[PDB]
Parts: sequence; C-alpha cells; structure tokens
Amino acid sequence: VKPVTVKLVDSQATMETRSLFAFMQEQRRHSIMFGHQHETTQGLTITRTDGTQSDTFNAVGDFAAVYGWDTLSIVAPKAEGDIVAQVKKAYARGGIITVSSHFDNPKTDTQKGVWPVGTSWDQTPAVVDSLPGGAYNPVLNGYLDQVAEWANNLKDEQGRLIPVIFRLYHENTGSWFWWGDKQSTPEQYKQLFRYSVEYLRDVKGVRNFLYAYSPNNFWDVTEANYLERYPGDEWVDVLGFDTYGPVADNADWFRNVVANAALVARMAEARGKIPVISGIGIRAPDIEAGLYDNQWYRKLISGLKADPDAREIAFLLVWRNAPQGVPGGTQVPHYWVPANRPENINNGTLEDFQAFYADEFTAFNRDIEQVYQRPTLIV
Ligand SMILES: OC[C@H]1O[C@@H](O[C@H]2[C@H](O)[C@H](O)[C@@H](O)O[C@@H]2CO)[C@@H](O)[C@@H](O)[C@@H]1O
Ligand code: NA
Ligand SMILES: [Zn+2]
Repeated sequence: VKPVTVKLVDSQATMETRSLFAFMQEQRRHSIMFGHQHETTQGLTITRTDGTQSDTFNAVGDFAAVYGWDTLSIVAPKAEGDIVAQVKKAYARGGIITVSSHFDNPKTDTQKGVWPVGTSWDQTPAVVDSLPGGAYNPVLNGYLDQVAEWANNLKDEQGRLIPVIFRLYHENTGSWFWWGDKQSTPEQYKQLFRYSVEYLRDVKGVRNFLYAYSPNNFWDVTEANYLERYPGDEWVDVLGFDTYGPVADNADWFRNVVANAALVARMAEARGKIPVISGIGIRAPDIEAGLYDNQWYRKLISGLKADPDAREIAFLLVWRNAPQGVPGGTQVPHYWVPANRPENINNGTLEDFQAFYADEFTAFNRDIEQVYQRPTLIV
C-alpha cells in the first residue's frame, strides 16, 4: 500500500484514524461494507453480550464489518451500557467502529420520568438554548466532556487510540429530535454541529474521530436540498443519510435509496469525503407488527451496486437486534438482521440475508484488510 494524501476535519488525527479514512476511500469503489448497530451487544441468538457473538455471525458465519454504537453507551446514565470492551474486541478483529449521538435534551434532561421527556425524542427545541450564551450550554458541554473523555481513553492493547466514525445530530431534516428542523433554523443547526466538533477536537483534544453527517433521505433529491443544513466541508469527513421505508410495495422507496446514495456519492467525490448510508431499514412499526419483506436485502444490494454512483458508498448500516423486542403488556419484535432461528428460516428472511452475504460486492469483517496501517500524508 503506497502513501495517499488525506484531508480530515481533524488535521491532527492519529495515523490509524487517517488510515481508516484512506481505507474507505479505496475500499468503497470495490465493495459495500455491512454495518450493524449493537452488532456484538444485542441479539436474538447470542448467549453473551461481551463482544464475541452476533446475530450476523450466527446467520452467515462472519461479523459485520462496521460496528455501530451510541452515546447512550458513553454519556451518563449510559442506558445502553458500556461498550469499551466490545469496541476493543471489534477493533482487534479489524472491524470499523461508528458511534451515533442520541443525546438527552439539554434543556429538559432534569425532568425525566415520563418518556420521552428529557431524551432525544423530547421535541422541545434545545438548539438555541444550548449554544454558547444559551442557558443550557453547560448541560450540552457535560455530554461532550464525557464523549471526549471516553474517546481520549479508548485504547487498544498497545496503548494506541482506536478510531471512531462519530456521527452527530442525525435525521436533522425531520423534527422528532430536539435538534431537528422545527427546532432550529438551518444556521442554528450548522452552528450546533460546528460548535460540537470544535469543542471535541479543540477544547477537549479528541484525535481519534472522523465526523459524519446524516440527514434523512430527500424525496426531491438535489444537492441544494442536502446542502441546506450541511455543516460544511471543514466540519464533515463522512457524508451519509438515514432512510426507513415500507415493508410492502417498496419499489419507489428503493429507487429513492439509490437516488440519495448516488447524490451523496457524487458530492463525496467532489468534496473529498466518504459517502455512506448511515442507517437504513424497514420502518420499525412494520417490523413491530410482525411484518417482513423476504427480498429486502437482495433488492438493496442489487439496486445499489447496479448504480454507478450509489455503488461507491463505503458502507450501509442497519439497526439493533433487540433481544426481547420493545414494549407493545406484550413485547413486539424490533430487529433488522434476520436471525438463525425458526421464524426467519420459515419466512424466507434468513435466506435473503444469506444471499446478501454471498453477493460479491458486500464486505463483512473478514473481507476487509489493511484498514489501519496504511501510510498517509497531509498537506
Ligand atoms: O438505540 C437508540 C434508539 O434507537 C431507536 O431506533 C431508531 C433510531 O433512533 C434512528 O431513528 C434510526 O436508526 O431508526 C431506528 C429504528 O427505528 C430504537 O431502537 C430505540 O428503542 C432506541 O432507544
Ligand atoms: Na461501495
Ligand atoms: Zn481501486
């Protein structure tokens, strides 16, 4: 592997972090990596949550290449539990780590009791009041302090920092989160993102992050629409989006997936970024109703890879496999990787996912190599 020049948001990022960026720049035009939230910490078929098992592995015999987790595992009260050990195991396997940010609401987080009050899903606008000068800026800062302390101590067995793709304030073109589009002007959102990156990088000294931006899919798929709340090329390494679609009659939605992926791919080439799909799935209500699409993964890979732009995404990530679903009283299913168990055998979804795995263009953990020791230069 010969040296390549990289330009990161953090001009002082570690060599392994720079290498990860270089890796994806190359890899992305040869495969699409499979990602999974809570890959080794949540599953329907795992017997340990210590980082050694996954539903993916039990289904196809390899782990996801990209391992997603969240600030819900970092910032107090760490509702999703610590992940340091499991991150380290993933990295030691040569996996890639990404962490999203379901931050509590800085304006209302003392008021927790009746969900969703005080959480990401508390729609009370908190952007204006959380920027410097705002009354709740110290509360936001406390979250960021905890993210920085975690990152700054996230080290492998040799004492070297583990790179993370840190994704901030996602799905911001909708209004279900407190940083969303009813909660901020575009400028206020951009300031929230830039303030936060600067705080982590410059105030707290984080050196092992790449920064990802990911709005929702657009139905009017234009660069100008993506740019409206885009933080800017100085603030983003990874151009993503999230999209959740219907379980049935979904051809239009799949064309829209491909169109958004093509857009971010073209923008990423022009801007020196990595394009990804940071979160994609059948919408949770459909899965919770017991519904399924047993061609979903086959439609996904075939649509993406046929398109000359969309195929250039580095990875796509699907959400967590909740071991006991979510409350429906009863529990209802809440998972995205088909499990190796009677329900998914019988409904054809396990077969679908195994075909996705077998596809030449998908890459799972053993399919990626030389991720972190690639030589790089910076200007
Ligand atoms: O792990 C955090 C919560 O994730 C939710 O899942 C959402 C997620 O918030 C994003 O909107 C997106 O990736 O789509 C996901 C599935 O709808 C749920 O899993 C919650 O139970 C979690 O607290
Ligand atoms: Na690709
Ligand atoms: Zn190549």
